[PDB]
Amino acid sequence: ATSPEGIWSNSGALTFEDPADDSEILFAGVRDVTITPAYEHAELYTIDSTFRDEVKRYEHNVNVEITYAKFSLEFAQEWLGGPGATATASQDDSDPMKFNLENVTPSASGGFERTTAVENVVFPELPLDSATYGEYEEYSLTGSGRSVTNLADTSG
Amino acid sequence: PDPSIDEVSKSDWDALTTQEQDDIISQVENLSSTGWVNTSRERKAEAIRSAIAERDTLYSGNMSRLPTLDGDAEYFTLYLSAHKIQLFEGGEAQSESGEGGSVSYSTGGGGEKDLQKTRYGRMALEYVWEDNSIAALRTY
Amino acid sequence: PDPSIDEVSKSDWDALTTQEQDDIISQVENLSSTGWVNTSRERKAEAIRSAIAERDTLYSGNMSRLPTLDGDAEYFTLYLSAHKIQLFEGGEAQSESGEGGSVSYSTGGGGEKDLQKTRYGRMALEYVWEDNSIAALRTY
Amino acid sequence: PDPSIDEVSKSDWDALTTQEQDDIISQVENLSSTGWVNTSRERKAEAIRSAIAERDTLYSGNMSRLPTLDGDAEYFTLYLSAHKIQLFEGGEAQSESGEGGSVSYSTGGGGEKDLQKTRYGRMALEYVWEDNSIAALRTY
Amino acid sequence: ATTSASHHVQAIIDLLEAAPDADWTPTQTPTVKRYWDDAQSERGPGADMPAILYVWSPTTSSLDRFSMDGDVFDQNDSIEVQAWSFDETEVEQLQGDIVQILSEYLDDNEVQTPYSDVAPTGTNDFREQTPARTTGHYIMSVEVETRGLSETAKNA
Amino acid sequence: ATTSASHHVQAIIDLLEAAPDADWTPTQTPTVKRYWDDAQSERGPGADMPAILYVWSPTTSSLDRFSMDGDVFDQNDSIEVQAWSFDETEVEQLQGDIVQILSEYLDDNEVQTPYSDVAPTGTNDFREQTPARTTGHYIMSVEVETRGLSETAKNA
Amino acid sequence: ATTSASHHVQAIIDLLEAAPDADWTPTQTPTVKRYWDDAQSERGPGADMPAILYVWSPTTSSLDRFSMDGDVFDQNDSIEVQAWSFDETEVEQLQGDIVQILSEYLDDNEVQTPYSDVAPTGTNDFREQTPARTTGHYIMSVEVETRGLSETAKNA
Ligand SMILES: [Mg+2]
Ligand SMILES: [Mg+2]
Repeated sequence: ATSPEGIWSNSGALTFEDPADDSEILFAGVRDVTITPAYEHAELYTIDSTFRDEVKRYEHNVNVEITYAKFSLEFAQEWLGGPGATATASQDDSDPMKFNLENVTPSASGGFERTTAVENVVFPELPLDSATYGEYEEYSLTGSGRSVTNLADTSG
Repeated sequence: PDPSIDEVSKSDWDALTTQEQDDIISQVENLSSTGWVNTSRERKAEAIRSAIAERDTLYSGNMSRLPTLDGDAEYFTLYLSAHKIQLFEGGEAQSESGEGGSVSYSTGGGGEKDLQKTRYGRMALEYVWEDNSIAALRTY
Repeated sequence: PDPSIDEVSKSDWDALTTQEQDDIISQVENLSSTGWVNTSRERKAEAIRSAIAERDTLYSGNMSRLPTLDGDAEYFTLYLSAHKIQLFEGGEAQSESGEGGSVSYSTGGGGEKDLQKTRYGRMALEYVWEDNSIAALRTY
Repeated sequence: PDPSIDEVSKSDWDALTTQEQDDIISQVENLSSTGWVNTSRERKAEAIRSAIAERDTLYSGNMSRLPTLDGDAEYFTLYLSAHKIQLFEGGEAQSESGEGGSVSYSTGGGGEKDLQKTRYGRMALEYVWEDNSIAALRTY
Repeated sequence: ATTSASHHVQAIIDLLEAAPDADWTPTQTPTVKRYWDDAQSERGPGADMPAILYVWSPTTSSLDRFSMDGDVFDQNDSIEVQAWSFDETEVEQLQGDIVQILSEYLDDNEVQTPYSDVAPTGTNDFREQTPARTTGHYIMSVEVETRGLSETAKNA
Repeated sequence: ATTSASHHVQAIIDLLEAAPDADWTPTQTPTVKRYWDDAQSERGPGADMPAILYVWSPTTSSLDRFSMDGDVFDQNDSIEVQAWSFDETEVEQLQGDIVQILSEYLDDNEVQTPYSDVAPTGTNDFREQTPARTTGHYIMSVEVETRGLSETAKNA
Repeated sequence: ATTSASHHVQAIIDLLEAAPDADWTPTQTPTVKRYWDDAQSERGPGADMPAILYVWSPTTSSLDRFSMDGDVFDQNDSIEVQAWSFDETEVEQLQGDIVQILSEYLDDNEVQTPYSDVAPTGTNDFREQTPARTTGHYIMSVEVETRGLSETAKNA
């Protein structure tokens, strides 16, 4: 098996794609990136034993947290517009914009290169303005992807 | 070097190939552990040309029918060259201090004439009777 | 050395093998605990060649039929070489300082002349009547 | 030592076994509390060989038919060796300072001439009439 | 690849020496040296010679425990690069150049260098110190930090 | 526009030189200099001459990482401006002038300057230093910080 | 155990002396000394001799309380090791070696030594201090911390 290894954060190339095209949506200047596959766990306990009898998993989603410092006008207009459209104003419709996300990251030694890919990431809220006096603006996204489409060593 | 520094006068130095000059310069650069690597070729060449000219004018002829240059003319011209190269940079270092730490050299304490002011000067000075006036002449 | 340092003049030194020169250099390198290891071989060779020439020109002949070089010519030439090597490194250290700590080497001002200015010079100076003019001569 | 330092000349020192040299070196190392342990064997050997040659050439024979070496030739050669060893290391420290801890060793000006400049020299100097010349001769 | 040097000072010398002539702003490519290559009375270039850069490590390199495996130190290294010249504008151009050169390798995942990160972290101007009567060197500097995972052989 | 200078010291000199004659309180427009333009024994104005401003950078410029991209540094620069005159009233007026001049450009989008921000951050009085017995210069100063996004070679 | 020493200075001397000849980078195994073994004028090696390591404790050892019981102190000790040689390459190699030697024992559970932990915590370069004319020594160092539980005899 591949030896576990340290990872220098800044090595990661995060990208967003329109799932209708696989075309890139411009996004930049990340500071924090957390990607976390999760499930709800249900545990079975009965009078017969104090120990856990069974455990099962359900409600898969991938939590995505991003902090970033370069404003993307395209990304915001995509979020406003919904699937397969861009808008300069809020849209009165029920379809959230779904982004495919991919992050490609070498090991600190180059011993492996993880690609994490996540389908249909959606964000309940989008920051547009995030001003603080005497600072450059900084933005936080919290969202959820449907599943991990790829987690592999990309090297060679 | 092929022509030695004592075999050439000022006009001869100007007639040398660049290689013959560079050989002599390379010989002079042996006289310091630093090699004066931060001073350019032209300035070391000027110092050597000057040392040659100054030997042939100020340190030539006889004194009580001895030569006024008693020591080896090769090493005299080299020490006179090194003296000039040093004076093209400053005095002797009395003290040098870096980003940290220091060294000091007791390079002072001599007399006030130019040759007395530096180590190469004080070496060259022994070759030429220490500038002493031992000349004598008579009626005939 | 097989040919020891008093068995050779400047033209002989230039005719020695690199091995014979390097063994003589190796003997000179015994005169300092630091060996002058961070000064290159050619600089030490130049200082030795210079000391050989300077001995044969400035420290040869007689004074009242006494030899001008009274002590062992081996150790004299070695000391004269070590003196020159030390001058190629900028002279005595009067004091040194750094993250190793600091030291001062008790020189005082010293004398004005080159052989007075360094320890190897001062050791060489005793071999040559302390540079005094003991010479005496008569009509016959 | 079995052959004592006063019983051997320069040629004899080169004829001694390594152990006989090492016994004499071991005796010399008694003259400093540090033993000069960071200086190599070759440098201590060269200092001793030099001291032997220097004794035999500069501190031998007579003046007014007194011996020019009045004191014990053993201890003279040892002190002359220790003088040389100390000069292979910059000389005496007037002060030494380390990790805050500091000392100074009362050496003072200490004259100007070779044997004056270090403690071992100053001891050796009493063995040879303080470099004075009590020499006398007459017509017959 | 470009360096593989045993120590940070040699590594940054190698990076500055590897720079193409076209990436230096002046006509002549500077000479790169260890601070201890030259004696103080001769430090800085002579007239008609190219400018000199002096490289050394001014402060303690930190070794921090990366994890309780003990395979690796998180090693942080510090360097200063001083530019010396008679031309007040040349040192200013050299400061710009050094920042530019060492702004490559910014998140080198041990591809070019033996480090995860080589970065300029600050810069100094000392032109105010040069006495105006005398010809004498102007000096400016780049402060550089350098970070990587350094092996311990604890577990062989 | 007004400056486009390669380094902060020349940038602030260019700003102070760009000020109209009407925006200085005294009758004569001051002369603006780098601290190293003049030797010490003749630093400051003579009698029957305009007051002199000396500009230099007193402390280290910061180059902070802006993001994981490494495309830019958040660069923070520091400058001092010293006003020299024989009139205690003129240096006080010059301090008020320097402040109200360099308080233009307070939030440039690199419009006039090459910076996001040029700001006076403090002021000093040194009139208490001038010995009252002799004629001699009074000195006062303005401390100026300067901030902007600064490029890198990382992505080219 | 390799040391079982009374005090930290002797403990680290014992560790450096216990190293096989194969684990040093140069041809000659260095000589290990207490800083006070040698007088200052004679400090560092002579020519034709192995390089010297000087060990001492530069700063106060802490004795923190471990618990209300008072059976042991949590003791934290500090050491510096200086490498002295005439070869600028040799001191750099020795700095590497000292780290590689003392990076064994990193989490020694009092098996080899009287400590829970012996660790290099940083390293220094002092080569910039060696003046270039004279054949004086180059110096580099390793800073080492050391930690363990030290018995009080409070409860006998
Ligand atoms: Mg005498
Ligand atoms: Mg003389």
